[PDB]
Amino acid sequence: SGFRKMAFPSGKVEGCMVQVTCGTTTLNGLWLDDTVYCPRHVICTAEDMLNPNYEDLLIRKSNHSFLVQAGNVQLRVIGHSMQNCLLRLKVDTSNPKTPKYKFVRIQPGQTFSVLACYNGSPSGVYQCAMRPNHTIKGSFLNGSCGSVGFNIDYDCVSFCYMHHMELPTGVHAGTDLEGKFYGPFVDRQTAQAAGTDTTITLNVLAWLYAAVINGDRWFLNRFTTTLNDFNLVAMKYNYEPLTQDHVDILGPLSAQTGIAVLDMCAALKELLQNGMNGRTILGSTILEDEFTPFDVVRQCSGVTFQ
Amino acid sequence: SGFRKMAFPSGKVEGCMVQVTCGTTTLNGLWLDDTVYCPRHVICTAEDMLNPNYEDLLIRKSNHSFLVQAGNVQLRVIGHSMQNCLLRLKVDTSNPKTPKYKFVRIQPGQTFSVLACYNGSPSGVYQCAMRPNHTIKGSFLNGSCGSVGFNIDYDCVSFCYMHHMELPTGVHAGTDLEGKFYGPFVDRQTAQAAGTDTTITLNVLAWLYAAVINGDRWFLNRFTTTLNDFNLVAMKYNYEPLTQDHVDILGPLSAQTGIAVLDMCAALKELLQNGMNGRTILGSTILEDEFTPFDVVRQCSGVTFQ
Amino acid sequence: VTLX
Amino acid sequence: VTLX
Repeated sequence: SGFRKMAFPSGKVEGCMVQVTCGTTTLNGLWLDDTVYCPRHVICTAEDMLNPNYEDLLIRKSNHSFLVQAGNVQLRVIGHSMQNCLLRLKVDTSNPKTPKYKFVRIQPGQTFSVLACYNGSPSGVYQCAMRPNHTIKGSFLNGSCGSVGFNIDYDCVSFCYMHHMELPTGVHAGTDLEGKFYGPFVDRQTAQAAGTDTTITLNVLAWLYAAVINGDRWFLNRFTTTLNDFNLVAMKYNYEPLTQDHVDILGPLSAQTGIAVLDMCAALKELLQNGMNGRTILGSTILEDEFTPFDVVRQCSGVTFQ
Repeated sequence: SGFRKMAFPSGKVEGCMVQVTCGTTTLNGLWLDDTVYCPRHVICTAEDMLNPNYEDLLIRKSNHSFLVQAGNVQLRVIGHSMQNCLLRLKVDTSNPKTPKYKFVRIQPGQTFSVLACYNGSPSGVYQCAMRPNHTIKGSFLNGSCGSVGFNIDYDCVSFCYMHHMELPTGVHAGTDLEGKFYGPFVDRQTAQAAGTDTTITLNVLAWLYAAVINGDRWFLNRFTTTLNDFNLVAMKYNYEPLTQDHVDILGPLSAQTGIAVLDMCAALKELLQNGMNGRTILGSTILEDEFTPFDVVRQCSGVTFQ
Repeated sequence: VTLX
Repeated sequence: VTLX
């Protein structure tokens, strides 16, 4: 029993972390096989972050303009290319610690684990969700960019996130591992701001199933709702609309507890209208939206405390 | 000028079409390199479509239980495996007509081209959209299953759809090219029904841009709307909610016409409240939802009739 | 259903 | 913006 934000074990990612320096800028890269991956803004005059032209800035660099440091060993850079908002540095040594891995582009509402590093040395691991507005609520100081997010399926590390920047609200933005930003954001020092966010309804419902699986039923009710009438309420409380596909996804959790998904939505609807006051659900004073159904299945017993 | 449902040219797909027979069942397969892909229900006693067990049914078959016919040539099947709801038949000849291709899983609202075949010979090509409820509005007679949908990027054929069945409403269901159904549907003869559908709002808006690019402005107005107030109207008319990401996507069409996306949404909102009566938009008496933004860019001039 |  |  218990339910905690739980991160994947970070071992296989840690063995891939290196330091990349260009000029006076130092940040982290991700050494897989013979390639290190990092934010292209490693090349940038921190004065022309204002309006960088990267193609133009990159052509001015050779191979030996970059230093890759893996522990106390220097890696020789023997090629380089820009892929969207990342650099692909070809080093002379394949990484012996290279896990089986996929690059994956994660979808809003999904979670991943973040291995925060500084100077190519890992300092901490935490969990977070891709918000609907394409930001993460991370914890990042300067020199953290190139820090990565990941999930682990079996022994296979699916990388989904590499860190580029912080926004005026103190939330975070970056790219997939092909260098494609999450959200409408760019790797220039300009006025950009997180869009309005919504609560992830799929996740809230899943976490309400988690509560029941662990043995709490206090928030349930003798009521059901149509999909559509749930959504008039969702909209008013700034929750994402529920879809039939979201209903489908909650299939197993609902089979495991015996609460029909629209029964749970009815209970959600009431939580939003009457509050919780005084009471908690899995410890929480509030309704939690950063656990997917997959995360609930992963961590709870496949047997309900009935 | 003009705007037509326009399908991709079907040549490269046609050269991959074959006939697969098991027992008394004949349908179409897709021969790429040394593999033919078809609906696994090719193996089925049309009496135990009612409750098939495919693993159990497949183990009872050898390699030579299947005949693959390519034109007037027989292909020898030298291996076979079930991948979800498809069969992968290994033949002794690689297809010389094999285009460069990807297998792709398409997302609701997207369109693709359908090459309808019977007995491994192609009979017709049309366009359609993956509906929100995971059905297509196709035109299919018996012996059409294994017929494929596809898009073409350059000279690369991205296959997205292989046809399995028809529903009580006369709409269609199938799988990606890894055999994963679109929608909650199964390849058994049982009671299943298309879920409630919604109109694809992204597509409607895009097609309203197409109208302006071709030279029609009649439906525009001096009004704007918030994202959120558009959606209270969308919901009431059973349109999909508009997202900020959908706003982003309409970026270029809106740049090209000079109409801000929320300006267009305002004009949409009014079309839904006042009707059109008497007037048409690109020929159409009604609001069309089966052209994406990509399809509009593809087919219109990159110069507006101003 | 109608398997085509 | 703050590039970290």
